[PDB]
Amino acid sequence: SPSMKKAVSLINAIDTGRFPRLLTRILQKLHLKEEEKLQAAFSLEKQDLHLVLETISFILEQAVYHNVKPAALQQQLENIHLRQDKAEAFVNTWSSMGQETVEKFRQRILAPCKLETVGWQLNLQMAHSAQAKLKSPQAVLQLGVNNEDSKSLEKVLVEFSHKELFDFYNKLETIQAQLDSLT
Amino acid sequence: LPHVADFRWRVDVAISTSALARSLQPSVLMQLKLSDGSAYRFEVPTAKFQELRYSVALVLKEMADLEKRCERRLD
Amino acid sequence: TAEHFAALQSLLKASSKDVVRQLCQESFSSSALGLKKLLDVTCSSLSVTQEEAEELLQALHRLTRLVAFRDLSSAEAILALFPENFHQNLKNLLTKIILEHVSTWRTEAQANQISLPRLVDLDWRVDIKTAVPTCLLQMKIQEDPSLCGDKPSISAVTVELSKETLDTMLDGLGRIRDQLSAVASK
Amino acid sequence: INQLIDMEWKFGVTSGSSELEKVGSIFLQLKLVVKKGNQTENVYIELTLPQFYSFLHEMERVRTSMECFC
Repeated sequence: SPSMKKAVSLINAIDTGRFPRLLTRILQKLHLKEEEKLQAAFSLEKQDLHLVLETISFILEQAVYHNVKPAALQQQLENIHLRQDKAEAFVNTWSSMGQETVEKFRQRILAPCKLETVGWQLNLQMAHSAQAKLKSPQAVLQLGVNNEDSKSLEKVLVEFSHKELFDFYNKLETIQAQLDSLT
Repeated sequence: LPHVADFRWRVDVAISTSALARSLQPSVLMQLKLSDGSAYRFEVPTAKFQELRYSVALVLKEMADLEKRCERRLD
Repeated sequence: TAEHFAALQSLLKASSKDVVRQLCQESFSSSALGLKKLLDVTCSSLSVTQEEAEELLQALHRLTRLVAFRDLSSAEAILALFPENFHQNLKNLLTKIILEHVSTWRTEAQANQISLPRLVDLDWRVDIKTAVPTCLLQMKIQEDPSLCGDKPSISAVTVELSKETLDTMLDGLGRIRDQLSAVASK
Repeated sequence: INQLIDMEWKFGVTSGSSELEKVGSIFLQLKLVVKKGNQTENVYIELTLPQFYSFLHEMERVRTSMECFC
């Protein structure tokens, strides 16, 4: 990893007391995608600082992709000439937030539109008379379709009679039968 | 306010992704077409599907109760 | 439902086995809201009313879609759907015709199952710019007519790949074919 | 025009749908990240495995044709 050679020296020299705070921040960044404060604290110019950030991210992104065990991560770290004291910080940080980090990447949808909010309300009409008209309730469904490309919700409204919502329920029960066949 | 004209799905399990070698995490793809001629396609995580499925169960129970109470209202 | 089974007996007015065969195929493939376009010619077929004919086509549509859905591949499993008092020679005819199409019908539905927008055609060119090579990657995407709106279903995308980005893409297409091997390891 | 900058994909199998109870079909979805004129776009595509291998095979043909220069 001839490119890594530069980063291994830069990271080893970084202040170990400041190192866990930055790792947590990059993990927070990874579930999706201030510089001046880092430039002053770590004494690196913008282009130089970025190589460290890119290297840490690449390490974490590789670690998440393979779901590496703590012993497996340190086995790779010890082979690339990183000093153990930095490896101890990586392994500690990974051992705690690891599975939850992987789960978000395991949960993150590719497609643009994802259902975010589900809201129901029910609407009723009332018959004190002998027969004004024997008339049903009807439900309406709020779907919050997150266009995650934008983070703009389409709040979509669909209305059901009891005569319809039961048919829709049988389809959801069919989906559940399929989804339970995955066991 | 539109009623559902058609409702359609497929149940998928994602085996691998650009950032995870072996995810095995399922999702339900939904497509609605509606009585106003609108249509929507969206992906529903399993947690959000259980919410939707449970919500429909409540609203069916209320509707069937209030419908039954109207027979008590004729009596 | 009982109304469906009552409607299916209308096939006993049919003129050929093919009339039953073709009505089964057409009842499955046209969408549930779309069956209506043959109603008068269907009426003339069997000499039935338009309202009877719609329930007939819906009866076949529900029957054929349910058979396709469950992949019913034995006669007893199909015959078990029918009542004791339901015309035997009609149900044998329907059962045969179902088994003649169930593989085809099940495939036709899997070709029109929902998806994200689907690649339908693909083309590429290499082209030297004022000097350095570039690739003009040309894709035709087909979106569902229900959902694109009044825009066309088929939309063309054209992408410049440079040599550098082409390597990043083939690295990705690499990992995919690798992932497509490592399934169910260990 | 439309210079690619990044790519993502989801690879999986379809357990079932509205029309078929058990399906077992296999699909590749791609997300292509594109730019023109300093604004990004995402392009979304779904592929069968035949279409993946043909997409791979053809993009390999491009690589042979591009490395041929300098």
